[PDB]
Amino acid sequence: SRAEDYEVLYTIGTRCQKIRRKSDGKILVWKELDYGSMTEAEKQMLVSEVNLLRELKHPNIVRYYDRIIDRTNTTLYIVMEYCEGGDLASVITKGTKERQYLDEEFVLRVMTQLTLALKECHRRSRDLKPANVFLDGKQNVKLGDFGVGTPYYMSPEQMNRNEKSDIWSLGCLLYELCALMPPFTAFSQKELAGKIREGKFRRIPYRYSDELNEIITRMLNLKDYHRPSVEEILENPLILEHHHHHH
Ligand SMILES: CCc1ccsc1-c1cnc(N)c([C@H]2CC[C@H](C(=O)O)CC2)n1
Ligand SMILES: [Cl-]
Ligand SMILES: [Cl-]
Repeated sequence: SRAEDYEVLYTIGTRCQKIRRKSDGKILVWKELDYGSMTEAEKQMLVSEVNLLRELKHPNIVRYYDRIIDRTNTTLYIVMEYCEGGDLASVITKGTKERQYLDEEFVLRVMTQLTLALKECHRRSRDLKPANVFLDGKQNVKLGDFGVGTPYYMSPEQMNRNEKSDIWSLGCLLYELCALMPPFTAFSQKELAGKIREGKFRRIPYRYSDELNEIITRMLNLKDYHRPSVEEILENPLILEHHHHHH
């Protein structure tokens, strides 16, 4: 459609902005992309890429609504859902500061809702990292598209040379949610690789049940074939109706 149909309220991060649709005042978000300096090839990839985004409809995946071309300032806007809770990275960062651990109930919601997101991605065949996981205003958890640093979540196989690879990464993410730090830490990737191949890490804090520790521990198995599948994860007695998405 057209940018004039929306009013920017303010910038979230750098560009992403919270916006209001004029027709009904609905609160949304858009992402600004300046293609002015792109080749025709880069733009064709962009077109198809954006095309695959409109296809994905799922409660646990950030919903995209529209693409908007402003050829005058060579900007493409991708209009999406507003997730008022922000991203999971900030939640973990915050926890670290106030030295306050997250509730097991929140960890179970994230496990449940991200596992369902993964199942969808696999079916239709995204980076499983805290910075790419978003919270809305009704306790729902949503996977985003994006989709120098140390690769904390790289799996043993995807580090030598797989859907069980996603399970490892989810393990790393839930582990980091609980402990406020990743299972494996190191100053260089080589040292990191060293620690991963060993497959050893601390138990998540004792405030968390043995059942939660067990499942996260399984996801962190060195053998992908010992890691639980999406199906096996959701059969876990920990996971209850209220841990799923609600409108
Ligand atoms: C409180 C708003 C906030 C703070 C940190 S992130 C964030 C927010 C809120 N709603 C959103 N829809 C999003 C995005 C960012 C861009 C993203 C992507 O790269 O595709 C989708 C989710 N962030
Ligand atoms: Cl602490
Ligand atoms: Cl501990």
